Amino acid sequence: TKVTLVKSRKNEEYGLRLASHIFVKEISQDSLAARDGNIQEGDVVLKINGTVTENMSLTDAKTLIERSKGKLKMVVQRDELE
Amino acid sequence: TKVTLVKSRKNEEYGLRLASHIFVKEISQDSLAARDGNIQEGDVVLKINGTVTENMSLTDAKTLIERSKGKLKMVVQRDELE
Repeated sequence: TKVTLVKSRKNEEYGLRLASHIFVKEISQDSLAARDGNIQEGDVVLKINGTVTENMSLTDAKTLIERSKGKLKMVVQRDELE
Repeated sequence: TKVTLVKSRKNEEYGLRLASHIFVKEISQDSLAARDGNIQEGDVVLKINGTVTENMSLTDAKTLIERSKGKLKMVVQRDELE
């Protein structure tokens, strides 16, 4: 689907609420994720260490992983209707 | 699905590739989007005026709209799956 708008015809902005999500691009081999068997390639993360990770910058997500002294918590989504 | 990792071994890290996506939280009434009838609540935007916005920061998305002075052509990913 292609979305085409015209910010000239009418004197007004697009007025569209833009947001962002977080997911796992991939997983490294011989890592904690591979051993844990929880994080999968393409997994969508919503919370980390008991904190929401929506509308945040990709950089911030990296920090949450650094803040973790030992145990890292990550809440991902699985149910998406069928 | 709750993911819980436990970092202990010095030669063993999480090794999880983190990424981010972009979507539309909502659309303002009497706006270009509503008038055009292309953008919908929950639309996952991949590109903007010929520029991919994946793995970027929510802030950058705000800038893209600022530079888009005129017609905005974005590409959303859909498959009749809600």
